[PDB]
Amino acid sequence: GQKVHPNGIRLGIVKPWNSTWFANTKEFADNLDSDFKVRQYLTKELAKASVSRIVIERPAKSIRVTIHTARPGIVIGKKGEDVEKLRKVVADIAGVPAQINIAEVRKPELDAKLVADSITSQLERRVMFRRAMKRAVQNAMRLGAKGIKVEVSGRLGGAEIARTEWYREGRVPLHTLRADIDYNTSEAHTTYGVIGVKVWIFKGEI
Amino acid sequence: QRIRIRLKAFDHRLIDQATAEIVETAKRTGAQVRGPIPLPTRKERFTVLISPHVNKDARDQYEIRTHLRLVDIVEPTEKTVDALMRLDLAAGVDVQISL
Amino acid sequence: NQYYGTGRRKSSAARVFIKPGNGKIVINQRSLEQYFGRETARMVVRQPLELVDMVEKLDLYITVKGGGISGQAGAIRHGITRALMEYDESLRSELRKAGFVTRDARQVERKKVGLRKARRRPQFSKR
Amino acid sequence: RSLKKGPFIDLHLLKKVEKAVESGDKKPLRTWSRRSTIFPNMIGLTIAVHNGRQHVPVFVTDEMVGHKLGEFAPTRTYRGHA
Amino acid sequence: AKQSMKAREVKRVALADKYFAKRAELKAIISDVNAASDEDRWNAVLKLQTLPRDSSPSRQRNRCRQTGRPHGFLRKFGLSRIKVREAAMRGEIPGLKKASW
Amino acid sequence: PRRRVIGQRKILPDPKFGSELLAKFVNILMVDGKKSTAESIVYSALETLAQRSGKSELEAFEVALENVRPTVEVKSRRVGGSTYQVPVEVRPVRRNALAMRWIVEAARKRGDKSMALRLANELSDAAENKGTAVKKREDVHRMAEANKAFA
RNA sequence: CGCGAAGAACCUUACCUGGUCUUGACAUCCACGGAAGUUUUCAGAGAUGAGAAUGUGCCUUCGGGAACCGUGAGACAGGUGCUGCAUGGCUGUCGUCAGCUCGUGUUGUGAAAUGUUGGGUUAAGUCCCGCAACGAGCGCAACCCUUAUCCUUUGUUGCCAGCGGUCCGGCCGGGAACUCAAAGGAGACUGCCAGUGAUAAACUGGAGGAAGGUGGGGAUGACGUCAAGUCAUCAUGGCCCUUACGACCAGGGCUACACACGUGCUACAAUGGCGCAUACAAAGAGAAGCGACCUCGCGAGAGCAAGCGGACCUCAUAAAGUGCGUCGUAGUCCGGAUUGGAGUCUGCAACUCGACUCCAUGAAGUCGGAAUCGCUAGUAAUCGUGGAUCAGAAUGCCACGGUG
Ligand SMILES: [K+]
Ligand SMILES: [K+]
Ligand SMILES: [K+]
Ligand SMILES: [K+]
Ligand SMILES: [K+]
Ligand SMILES: [K+]
Ligand SMILES: [K+]
Ligand SMILES: [K+]
Ligand SMILES: [K+]
Ligand SMILES: [Mg+2]
Ligand SMILES: [Mg+2]
Ligand SMILES: [Mg+2]
Ligand SMILES: [Mg+2]
Ligand SMILES: [Mg+2]
Ligand SMILES: [Mg+2]
Ligand SMILES: [Mg+2]
Ligand SMILES: [Mg+2]
Ligand SMILES: [Mg+2]
Ligand SMILES: [Mg+2]
Ligand SMILES: [Mg+2]
Ligand SMILES: [Mg+2]
Ligand SMILES: [Mg+2]
Ligand SMILES: [Mg+2]
Ligand SMILES: [Mg+2]
Ligand SMILES: [Mg+2]
Ligand SMILES: [Mg+2]
Ligand SMILES: [Mg+2]
Repeated sequence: GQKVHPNGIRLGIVKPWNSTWFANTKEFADNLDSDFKVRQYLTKELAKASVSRIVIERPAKSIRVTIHTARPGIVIGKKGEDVEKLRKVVADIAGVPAQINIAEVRKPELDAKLVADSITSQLERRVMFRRAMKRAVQNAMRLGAKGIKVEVSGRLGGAEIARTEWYREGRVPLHTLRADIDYNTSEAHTTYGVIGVKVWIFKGEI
Repeated sequence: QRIRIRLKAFDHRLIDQATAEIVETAKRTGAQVRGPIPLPTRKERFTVLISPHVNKDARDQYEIRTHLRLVDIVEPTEKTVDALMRLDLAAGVDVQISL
Repeated sequence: NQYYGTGRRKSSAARVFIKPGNGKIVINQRSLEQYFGRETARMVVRQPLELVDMVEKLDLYITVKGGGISGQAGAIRHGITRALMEYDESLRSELRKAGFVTRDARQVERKKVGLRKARRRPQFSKR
Repeated sequence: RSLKKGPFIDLHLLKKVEKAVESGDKKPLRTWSRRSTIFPNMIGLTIAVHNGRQHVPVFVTDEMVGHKLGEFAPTRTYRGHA
Repeated sequence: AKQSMKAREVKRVALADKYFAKRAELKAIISDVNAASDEDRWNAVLKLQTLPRDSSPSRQRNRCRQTGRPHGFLRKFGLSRIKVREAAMRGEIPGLKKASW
Repeated sequence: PRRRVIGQRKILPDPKFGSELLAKFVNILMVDGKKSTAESIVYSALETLAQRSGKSELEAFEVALENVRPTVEVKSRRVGGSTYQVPVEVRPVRRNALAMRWIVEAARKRGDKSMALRLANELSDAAENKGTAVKKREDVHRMAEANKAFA
């Protein structure tokens, strides 16, 4: 069977949105697409800087983007030329001026986006998927996570027939709406095709 | 005169505190504050197909609620207008003022 | 004094004021016979004032909003019930047995995706 | 149908037809404009109107004025089933 | 993909605000009986045709902004149904949560 | 109805008389949720029986009702690929229901102008033990006492 | 099989005929020549080919560097081309069915078993007893949204009970009671009382209560099955095309028609048709938008033009219903298909191929073979209203109330 997106079903209950602007239907679509462009940028130029979340907020006529990252030193750089070389182009893309803030994620092993990125980065380095999956799970569980489960799918190890292989540990009550569920997805582009990775991390209720 | 303030937001807690921030900063300059009144919320609904191809009965239904608050000020001293035009609230609230 | 009652049915809402000692039933500044053309609505509104009997012992000023004929009639019944319960405070026990006190909570069911109505399903056929 | 506030005809067809009635009738006038009203101005000239692959020649009689050109060039081939 | 379709669409958008919503006067105004009842209105009706076949607001297909899909468009977001769903679940459209009433 | 056994649902009396039986009659006559239409038709037919051929105005209905109410029915029970028609006693409420349904369906298939006077004729001849509702009863009986051996 | 398509006249469009282009319609880099835009000129169906006018931003750290245009040569662009039986992502389905497993222990040479079986009970692997098992996980239930009762706060654009006035309209003064609006809080738990039950878990009944035993509805879809569906949303491994399977344009086609099937709408009438009068809704949408009043038109509509980014203005006078009259069982004063004439509006443009109006025409059809579908209560049946898509174009889809 098909599942509901576990972040979408918890929006407004325990999980907040990644954009917190208001707009009438006049400027809603263009706000949305310029947000898409900024997000595509701050995805693809901070590739190896371990960014997990990009929160866009639009006061009256200008933007501020908060970048959650595990490795703040590279997105803050050498005295800070780099958030300048980023906001000078984000104000370029969104047409309004811009401000940039940088938040640190202190345990990068308890975030589904970073764990997914880690596993796909290893899968593109030609590493056995079993080792990636089990190391992710044990590293996440030894740091206080109440549960985790990872799932990889599609031509594992160059097989001709694709397979789905998942590893669970702890407690992941996806049907509980109180549950603090951190979920994310990534894709690894190898020489045999795409391999999909999904990661669920449960940290507690309410 | 009367000054009229309309607040629109996508969630009700942010707009609730924003209306607070307004109505006590209006009493801070010693002004009479009429309201705040909750006007009816406007909820726009959307219904989308969820398969990429040929699956007409499988659908998702979403909605956006817009919450509307109204407050009138009826005894403005000169230090009430500036005292309302200097105020800092987070990005979710859209304010419209009417002279 | 006024003795007041609020009553509600499917989508209607009725407010009822009762005064001692006269025989006017007036609803929306109209007679009962001018408003409800159907004698079943006229019967439903006179129900609570038949066990709680009167000749012309209290007059009642009613207004109503929303719904149709049956909804408004039921709302007025419920409002009369609540008002006279505020009036006497111990006609409650026999009104409970008449079923006049329970707010009828039957609302119209929503239309659901894939269905032609709330429950009516499209015609199925094996092939 | 169309509003009485002006019948429709193209510019190139209009100029081709005026110059053809000044210059005497000619080649079947090749056209693609199946949407143009037939005017009184070209009774007698032969217009070959496009039908998708060919140009069907039509000789405009006075009964045709007020109709469209495409009405006289069928676009679909069909002659029985079996 | 068919990138060329996206190129056609953006060219139509640009060329259409190039001419119309600026020179609608050739039809919105001169067609008026108070503007003309004679050769002027006819000359305008024939002038409306030498403007390119494009430049009408009635030739934009109104495609998606990310994939360029013709069908399942939603004017409120500017995206197809597939993209609005995939982005709404991720939490990027403000205030858009799953409805159940 | 495997598990969840059901109680009953309330029904209002009739404005004009205060009967539940006749309120059942107009629910069975109603079509499409047009209650006003059915009340009009049934009052129009019943007074047309009363002062044209009849008694105190509620009695004139029950006398026609009793002579079409069946006392025995047929219900079928399977063997391994045979079903016996076993005669069974009919319960009071089902007796009234069957009578009312047969009267309404006999009145529906006549050839006169109104529905009120069709109902009128059918009830009048049900009072006289003829028509087609009464013979519906007679032949449901006939078949019940033809299978009298399977009791 | 009213499925992708939430809306094919052009466009969309991927197809056909013809006319055309080859570093290209879309992107980066190189070299040279021109700042970009302007606004007319004749040919051509159009894509495409031929003059006048012009700008000069910007620092020059004065060679030019930044935007936009043209030409040249290449890396390359481009592909809705094939493979869903190479894949990711997403979806249907059994099925909201109550199941599916694991750790340690124990039994068996072993595949495996136990637990998960048994006695009761439940909507439920729900819960309680017993038991070589002891515990845990994903599912069930709860947490979420909405509806049904009450309380507190606030009171306009929403409300009018008590008051004054009135042009008799909450419309003015005014009131904060009531409906309502939307924040917060309370309430239902087998909680209470009897009986049955294995001193059980739970079942029947009663009280109180707006609501009683999951109160109603929704969201929520376990491990897996069908090499199920999609390479034409997107992404992607491999294969293929590279003066064409890429790109531009005009016209046509996707609307054909001997037939067969699926899903709908309108009828065959009197529980009705027509004419006049007159009641009672909910939920929505609106700035290249909704468009009132008044005047013209039989009508679709036209002219003029206020208000409204909206509890204020507009869409927008709900229909079934009720009262009176007529028709009197007919192929009809039922039905409204088909066709002829005259029009409106949207749009460069309604031939192929739009919707609507008026006059005329008035097929079939008199309740439907074998057979087959949906529904357990505000449900079925029926009656209207709104929205998305959308220039225009619903009997479809998604929502809302009335009667019941
Ligand atoms: K057309
Ligand atoms: K797949
Ligand atoms: K074991
Ligand atoms: K491929
Ligand atoms: K065509
Ligand atoms: K249909
Ligand atoms: K059919
Ligand atoms: K006729
Ligand atoms: K439209
Ligand atoms: Mg309904
Ligand atoms: Mg369907
Ligand atoms: Mg269009
Ligand atoms: Mg089992
Ligand atoms: Mg066992
Ligand atoms: Mg359990
Ligand atoms: Mg056990
Ligand atoms: Mg109050
Ligand atoms: Mg559940
Ligand atoms: Mg297959
Ligand atoms: Mg296939
Ligand atoms: Mg294909
Ligand atoms: Mg074409
Ligand atoms: Mg088709
Ligand atoms: Mg007949
Ligand atoms: Mg059921
Ligand atoms: Mg109908
Ligand atoms: Mg509708």
